[PDB]
Amino acid sequence: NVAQYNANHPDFPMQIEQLERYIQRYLVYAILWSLSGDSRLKMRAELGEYIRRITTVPLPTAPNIPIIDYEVSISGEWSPWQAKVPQIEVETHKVAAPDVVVPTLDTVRHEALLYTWLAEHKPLVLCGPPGSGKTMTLFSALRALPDMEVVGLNFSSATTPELLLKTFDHYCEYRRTPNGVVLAPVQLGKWLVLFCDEINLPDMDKYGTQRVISFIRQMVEHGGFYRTSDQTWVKLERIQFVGACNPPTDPGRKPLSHRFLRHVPVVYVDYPGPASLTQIYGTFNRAMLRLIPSLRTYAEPLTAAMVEFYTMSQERFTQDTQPHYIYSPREMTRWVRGIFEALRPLETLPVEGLIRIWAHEALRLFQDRLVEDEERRWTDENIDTVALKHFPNIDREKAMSRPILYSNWLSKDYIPVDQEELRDYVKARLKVFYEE
Amino acid sequence: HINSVSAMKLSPYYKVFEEDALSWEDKLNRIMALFDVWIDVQRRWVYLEGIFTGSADIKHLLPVETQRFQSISTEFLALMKKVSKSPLVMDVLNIQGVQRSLERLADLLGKIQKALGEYLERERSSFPRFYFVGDEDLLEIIGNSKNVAKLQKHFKKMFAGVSSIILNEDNSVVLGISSREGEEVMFKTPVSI
Amino acid sequence: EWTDGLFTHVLRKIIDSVRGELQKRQWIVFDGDVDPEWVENLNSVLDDNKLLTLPNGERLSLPPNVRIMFEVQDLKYATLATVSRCGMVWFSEDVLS
Amino acid sequence: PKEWIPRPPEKYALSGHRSPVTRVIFHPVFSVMVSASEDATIKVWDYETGDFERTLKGHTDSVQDISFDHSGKLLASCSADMTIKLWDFQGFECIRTMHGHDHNVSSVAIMPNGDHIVSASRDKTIKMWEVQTGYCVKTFTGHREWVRMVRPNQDGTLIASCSNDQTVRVWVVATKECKAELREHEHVVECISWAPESSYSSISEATGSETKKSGKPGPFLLSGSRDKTIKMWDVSTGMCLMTLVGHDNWVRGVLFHSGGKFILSCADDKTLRVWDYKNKRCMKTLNAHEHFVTSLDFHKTAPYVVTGSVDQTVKVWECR
Amino acid sequence: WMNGLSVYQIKVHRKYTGEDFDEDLRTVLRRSGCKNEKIAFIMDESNVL
Ligand SMILES: Nc1ncnc2c1ncn2[C@@H]1O[C@H](COP(=O)(O)OP(=O)(O)O)[C@@H](O)[C@H]1O
Repeated sequence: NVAQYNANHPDFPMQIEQLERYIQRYLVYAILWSLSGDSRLKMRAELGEYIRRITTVPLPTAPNIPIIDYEVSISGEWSPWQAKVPQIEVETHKVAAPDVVVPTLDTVRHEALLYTWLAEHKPLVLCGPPGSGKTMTLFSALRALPDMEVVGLNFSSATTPELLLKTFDHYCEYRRTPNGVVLAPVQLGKWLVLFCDEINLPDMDKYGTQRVISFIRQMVEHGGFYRTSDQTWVKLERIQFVGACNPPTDPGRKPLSHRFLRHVPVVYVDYPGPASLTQIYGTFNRAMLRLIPSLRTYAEPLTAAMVEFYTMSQERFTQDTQPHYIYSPREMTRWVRGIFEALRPLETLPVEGLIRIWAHEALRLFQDRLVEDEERRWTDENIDTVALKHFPNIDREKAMSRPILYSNWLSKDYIPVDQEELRDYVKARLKVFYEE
Repeated sequence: HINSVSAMKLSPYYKVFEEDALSWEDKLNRIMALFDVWIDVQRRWVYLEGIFTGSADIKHLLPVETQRFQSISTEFLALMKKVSKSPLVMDVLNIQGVQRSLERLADLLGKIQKALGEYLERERSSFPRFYFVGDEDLLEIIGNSKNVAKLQKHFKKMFAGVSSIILNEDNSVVLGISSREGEEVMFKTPVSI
Repeated sequence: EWTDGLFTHVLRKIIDSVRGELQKRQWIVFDGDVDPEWVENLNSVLDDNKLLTLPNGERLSLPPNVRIMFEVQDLKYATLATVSRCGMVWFSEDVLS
Repeated sequence: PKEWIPRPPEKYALSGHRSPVTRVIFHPVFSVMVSASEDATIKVWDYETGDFERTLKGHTDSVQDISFDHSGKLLASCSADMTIKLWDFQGFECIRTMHGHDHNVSSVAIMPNGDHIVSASRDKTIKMWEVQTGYCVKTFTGHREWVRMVRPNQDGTLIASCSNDQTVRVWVVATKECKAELREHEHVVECISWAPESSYSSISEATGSETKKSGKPGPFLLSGSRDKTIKMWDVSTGMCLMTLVGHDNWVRGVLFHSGGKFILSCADDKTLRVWDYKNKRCMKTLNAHEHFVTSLDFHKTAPYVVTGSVDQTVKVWECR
Repeated sequence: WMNGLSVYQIKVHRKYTGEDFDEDLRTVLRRSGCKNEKIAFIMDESNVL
């Protein structure tokens, strides 16, 4: 970064006192992130306050907010991360697109840390609960590097190095050099990034080892791997690895070996929490409720309702009851996308209709997964009471009903459908379908 | 140069300069092949560009053909801009992928030239004497309509004793009719091209 | 659509002269037997017209530097319309010793 | 004139059938019409009076399409019993039963020349028949799925087809095949129809097109959408000139007006739609039946539109 | 059938090795990507061997 400043300012070089004041602050920042990047907010705040209380380095005059909230600017002074990104107004067209990322404190902070670790072509591992945002963060921090090309890889229980070998056979080529055999991507001048998505899940042996993890550790440390066809050492030229993984205390995951974990920095991405979630999806809701200008004022209560019901359901149904009871911001993103898809062709809808769409999407996201009738009844009752809590003086009977169904079969758009009419239509379509 | 290299290859002290001779011969053969393809593809593209720019209302009858040739013409424009920015013979010889790119361009332009029979028949219906001209020659005549440089080698097919025509310095007014033995007739009044 | 043959392709190449075949002395030699199946196609070329006519209506005037040659063994199947159009050089069996 | 449109309510609600009505067509010269249903019968109705005239038994399974010739003296019917029958409409008796298909024959028509019959069946083949002898002379292949309908053009030189193959395929009858393959429908293609001669000017000035300058403006197809759309095509490899979105369910039948100024359409939404295709919108909506509407036809001279439906009723609409 | 997808079932039997599943997957991928054919790939738990 100092060399970049020197190249960008040829007439004014990098002064010594500015270099000192920049490098001391960057040392404090890098110690903080390197030593508490894989811990919770409370623990990184504890490490920050310990460093502030023991070590005499100039620090920001922050009474409450932690030191990790700050950024060491290139001019040599602390700058807050929150002032970097303001409120953004995403367009109505891409309201829940797979590539849109509304900036947040944790998002920008993790993107900067990822860029720092990825510029040196160092392997890393992204850890956190499922759906926390450990692929959007990598892809957003890696879209700023045109040199990098992602290759997706999904590890399983029965993953063996032949997955990596098949990926290398597809995306790279083997060439013979006087120094030996090297392996490089076919795209000249480009770096290949292998994104292993479930890096714990390769099945641990009877003797506490994983073949894939040992293979990746050998490639990361020794710089290459033996080719089992001719027993010839094969070097890598432009290849790095990035891992994503759930925490090792999850039911299917196993702890990585210390020899592998020596090389890969680990950063812990957590669920955004309520205060971040309300903004991070109220932006989407405000963008979405521009198709219908009469529903513009029903954005903050709608976002609060989605956040509150998602929090309630996540607290109620957990991993210990059933293996599939995982609720993440993926559910909120699909919620926003479903409401947007049901609102796009209409362009005229009352608040009762909006609440009906919201409740139908809530059902289809949080009730189709469940197993027990008690859980299904709990979700129905709590959808009703959350909607009544966040939307007073509304037509409860006109916005809620026992069937509550939506379809585009009897209508060109995606509008609610009467159960009897749907049954008659399905009977006629089955009459056609028997003969076809 | 190739003849001289082959002559000194045989006799008498070629053994000491052998590797240099092979390198020279290989680069000469490579530039010969590249420019042998290049002359044909440029000769095709000049009249294809002429017919697809000077003549209008072709997109309303062959939309996919016009779009395909527009993309191929933009690609050829970019490649020739690169060649213009690198006017060295060694540089154009060692441009990465030049041989396969030019081969593919020749194949695509050949396909575009092949898929023009109905339009050529319409043009032949438009001018009666074009019925005695082949498809490729008619394509060259239509594409080089503004040039009036390659019509002298095609007028003898259309007409009886009109081997060529005489023109002014501006090459935009016909002055008379020329035969193949030098006998010429002067027009009473010229034609406003 | 017309697909050229060997003789038509060679003659069209010489007529086009993309690489300059017109300046050189070009000779077309037919090294085979002569029958009215394919030589009555060439009788217009060997005629005073110096012209080759195709079913398209495309005509290829023979350039002055090109000589149409035949290396034949006998003419027991050629007709008068073929023999009368060409100059004979009778290479007797005693020419080669 | 060239402007009459069907208006509610219907003139007569003829309800003599026993099973869903499949196809309904008019007569070329007489004031009568026929209708095909799924009970293996072809009832003949006087639409001017509104009384059932006579029936035509003979088919073993559900008859799926019917078509008159230019003279009006022949009726060609195809059924799900894999046979095609030619009816002498002067004496109302079957002339010949013409086997040859391997599955349910879906549609037939009589070419404007008058001595050839087209077909379309679930074995993905289209066959040409001889009216005089009954032999098969030409079979068309290329469709990958069930072919649903076949319609020769105005002069009999071109044949269009629609299929479960998701495509519309049009070809010349005589020697060449697959003139165009049209692939802009995202679901099954159901009902095609050509454009009449007195529609080319309105089509040219309605869609994006220059002031002709090419000659022979080219034939125009129509729709065939199980994805609730309407699509008209062009000459050569074919482009979609317009798409008339605004429909509600699976489109089952499409037509032009007699004057060529309108598009008539019926579908499973129990609705007959009148499209003002010059502005790409439906300017009139008719709640036709109490169930799915399977077919419609438009009279060339008289002001009458007739629709058949799964309601086992055939309704005739007078135009004002 | 209502949505226009083409149903594909692998039709498993005995001695159904991994090469046969690879071939079925190849045919499904070819039809779905090369020929723009919407396919509903229905697979059972008993089909996993
Ligand atoms: N700004 C945002 N912050 C947090 N989550 C988001 C945001 N935008 C979208 N999401 C959702 O969060 C989910 C994170 O999933 P992904 O990126 O695959 O990470 P993981 O691998 O942890 O699931 C995405 O599916 C996306 O729908």
